[PDB]
Amino acid sequence: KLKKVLDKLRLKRKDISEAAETVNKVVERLLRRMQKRESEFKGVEQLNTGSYYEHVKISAPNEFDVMFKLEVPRIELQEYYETGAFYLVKFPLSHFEVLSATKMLSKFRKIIKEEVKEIKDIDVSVEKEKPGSPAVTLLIRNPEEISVDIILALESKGSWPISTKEGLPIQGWLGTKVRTNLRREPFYLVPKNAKQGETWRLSFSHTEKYILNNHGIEKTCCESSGAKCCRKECLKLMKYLLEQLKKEFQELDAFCSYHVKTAIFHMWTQDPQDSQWDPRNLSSCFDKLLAFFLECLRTEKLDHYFIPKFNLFSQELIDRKSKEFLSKKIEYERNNGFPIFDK
Amino acid sequence: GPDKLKKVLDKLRLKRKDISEAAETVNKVVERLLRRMQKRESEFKGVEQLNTGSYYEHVKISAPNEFDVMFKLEVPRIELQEYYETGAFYLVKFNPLSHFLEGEVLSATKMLSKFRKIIKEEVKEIKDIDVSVEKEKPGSPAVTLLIRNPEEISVDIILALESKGSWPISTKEGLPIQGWLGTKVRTNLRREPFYLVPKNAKDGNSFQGETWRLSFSHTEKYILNNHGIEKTCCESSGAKCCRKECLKLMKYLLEQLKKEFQELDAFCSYHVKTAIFHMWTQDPQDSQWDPRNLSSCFDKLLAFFLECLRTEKLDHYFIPKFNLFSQELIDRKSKEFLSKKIEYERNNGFPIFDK
DNA sequence: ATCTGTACATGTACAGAT
DNA sequence: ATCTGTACATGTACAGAT
DNA sequence: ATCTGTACATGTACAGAT
DNA sequence: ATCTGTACATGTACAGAT
Ligand SMILES: Nc1nc2c(ncn2[C@H]2C[C@H](O)[C@@H](COP(=O)(O)OP(=O)(O)OP(=O)(O)O)O2)c(=O)[nH]1
Ligand SMILES: Nc1nc2c(ncn2[C@H]2C[C@H](O)[C@@H](COP(=O)(O)OP(=O)(O)OP(=O)(O)O)O2)c(=O)[nH]1
Ligand SMILES: Nc1ncnc2c1ncn2[C@@H]1O[C@H](COP(=O)(O)OP(=O)(O)OP(=O)(O)O)[C@@H](O)[C@H]1O
Ligand SMILES: Nc1ncnc2c1ncn2[C@@H]1O[C@H](COP(=O)(O)OP(=O)(O)OP(=O)(O)O)[C@@H](O)[C@H]1O
Ligand SMILES: [Mg+2]
Ligand SMILES: [Mg+2]
Ligand SMILES: [Zn+2]
Ligand SMILES: [Zn+2]
Repeated sequence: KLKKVLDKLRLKRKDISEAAETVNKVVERLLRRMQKRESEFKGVEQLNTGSYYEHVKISAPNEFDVMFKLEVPRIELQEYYETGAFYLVKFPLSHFEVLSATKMLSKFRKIIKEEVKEIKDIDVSVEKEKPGSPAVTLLIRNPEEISVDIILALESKGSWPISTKEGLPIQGWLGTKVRTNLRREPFYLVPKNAKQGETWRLSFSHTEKYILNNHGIEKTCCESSGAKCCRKECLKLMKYLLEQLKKEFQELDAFCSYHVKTAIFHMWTQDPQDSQWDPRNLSSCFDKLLAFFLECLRTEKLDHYFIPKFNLFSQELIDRKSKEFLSKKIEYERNNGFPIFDK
Repeated sequence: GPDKLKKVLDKLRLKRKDISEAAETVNKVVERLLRRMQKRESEFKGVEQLNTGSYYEHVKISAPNEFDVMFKLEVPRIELQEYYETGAFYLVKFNPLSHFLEGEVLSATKMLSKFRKIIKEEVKEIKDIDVSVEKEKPGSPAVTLLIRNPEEISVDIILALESKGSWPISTKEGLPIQGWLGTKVRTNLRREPFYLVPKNAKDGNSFQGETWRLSFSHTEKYILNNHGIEKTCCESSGAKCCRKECLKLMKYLLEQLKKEFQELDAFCSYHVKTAIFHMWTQDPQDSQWDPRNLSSCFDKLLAFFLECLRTEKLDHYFIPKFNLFSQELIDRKSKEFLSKKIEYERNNGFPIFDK
């Protein structure tokens, strides 16, 4: 049943091969252009992120997320009044004393659009800009559509901002050494605007990737000399439930896969033992993820996993009516054996 | 008994007062020696410090009176030639190391002799501290310092070559931690450098002064401090295990016996450290080292060790074909002697623990 | 004036002390 | 139970060099 | 600075076994 | 029906060379 759905969602080896080689041609050419032409982003480096590099992309390898990260030393940070995730940056990049996210992104966008016009072997265009968003999105066609988000990022090597001090609550699950080591990694700021044009937002995509590929309380979880768990499969199932619902209902435009990812990070913290995610218990595990997600809807509270005071389900971000609509749609699917999984 | 062994561990536990006093002096001497290696003409310029052994693994027992530190030198143009299929011993082939070269071959005893000479000269300029250099012992790398920081303290300075290439093929089937610490940990550990230290034997055999031996002290240190199958083992939000406690008790059994019986000169603490690495591989679950089962965990370690003695087989954990209990290293008479002494302690309530 | 090897500054796991 | 000294990893300042 | 070579993690695919 | 072993594929870390 759920097993059969996961067979449908599993990517095909041939499809993976053909998408990646086209994606990698385009990204390599873009990363070269940021370097060789003496742009203000010389030194930018590639960091692959998101579901495809975390091995939880479902259905088709048709959406790829790539970070172009740039070290900036002396990056004075001021919290955009009390939001937790949004900051103003202060002190080559002289043409952007506040580093305007909008101004930096636009020049980054301009460069990419120029380089895309010279690619003659791949059918690739730049998607119209979505306001406030941090991405430059590419639309590729090998006959099948593939989109690529190029995400500009500032990389800072100082200790993480104080609003994360209580985040990453992995101590009872991945442990204190893993937590201390992860917080010795840099933190990242991404030109996503708040509601304004100068604000950046923290990104922990690199930390989330590590967690996805090192998710057990036992070191051997899902390795060739350990036992499989069903953590990622539950994430896939929940991503699919939301993807299918978002296709149908325009009322759900405010929801995104990151809400499902955040909710399962909390569930993985609540239920740390690998035996609590036995493959034989896939249905129970999926159902308790559903119940926890519904509890977040009812209480209007889904805290950012790295930034606990930042409520992704606040009234300001998602209207109460949207959350009650999603609650009804999920409650219905749950009570009837998920008919939407058969479409 | 659960409570007998707990009281022994209390006797074994180091005191913070002693730790602080010993380490103040040790760090002063070591730093001064590391700095001297970095100046002017020194062939050892660039050498880096790596703290190793039981004190930095937190399994030193009774007193903080013996510290091990590696002075490691990266060497790039490195070709290795195995010494008679022994797995552990190598010739090194290829520059400040020119005066140690014997046409292509890097001489261990020539390099160690200069290293030792520089150290002895620097120790003579120390006025702060009562510290001298111990008479060289055959079979040992190590320049050993005897510090009389009132109480006696030994510091083994080990000269090491550092190579960043892939580990020598004699290790391909060693480090069998896949069912315990896992494949990602194993791959990450084998991406670290490997180390070569002087063999420095006086056997009179061919290549005597040009043979080196592999050292995995850094890997052992990581394993000691990341020893559980669960990542939270012995952490502040995890459960305590008794793995290190079993190591201390077995170390203590051997030290007490070795103090009394010169018949045991061939045995050393590395033998019990190797044995418990195998035991940790055999019983990988943290629940097989519950602190409530300290007695039986200690007993099963004794029994595994006794079987190694009687069958004359204790494979090096990193180099499986190298047998640390071969007849060529330890006489059958020495093994039967230790076996009876261990059997005796085991069956009469460990009276040697009360001495 | 700028560059850089050396060592201070900061943070916290481990484990003894109280 | 909390308090605390050592070891250690990484970031960053600057005297002396260039 | 840039780039290839190597090793093995993470995956999918499928036949034979269970 | 699931498990197991081999073959096939991409992603990622990092040594060494240029
Ligand atoms: N790697 C990475 N990609 C990000 C990050 N934030 C956003 N992205 C990428 C993938 C997202 O689907 C895409 C759009 O970002 P958002 O959905 O947060 O903002 P947008 O302005 O599109 O509107 P929305 O808030 O969803 O209504 O940009 C981040 O922190 N890291
Ligand atoms: N880092 C490191 N130090 C080592 C190694 N082998 C020996 N040492 C050092 C630290 C020890 O306290 C000291 C012991 O010297 P040896 O192991 O050469 O002793 P030997 O075999 O002569 O006699 P033994 O078996 O101990 O009775 O030398 C090694 O592989 N790595
Ligand atoms: N609202 C957000 N807040 C913070 N980080 C986000 C947000 N949306 C996305 N991200 C980060 O960017 C990554 C890529 O975003 P994207 O929307 O492509 O999701 P994903 O994880 O790749 O999953 P999928 O593409 O399969 O829906 C996320 O995995 C996450 O690290
Ligand atoms: N025979 C050996 N073969 C390989 N490595 C060895 C050998 N003897 C010692 N070593 C390495 O050198 C380190 C220091 O040796 P040493 O004899 O001081 O033991 P130790 O583990 O520090 O314990 P203790 O000093 O308390 O007896 C060991 O921990 C080990 O990594
Ligand atoms: Mg994505
Ligand atoms: Mg020692
Ligand atoms: Zn798993
Ligand atoms: Zn433990």
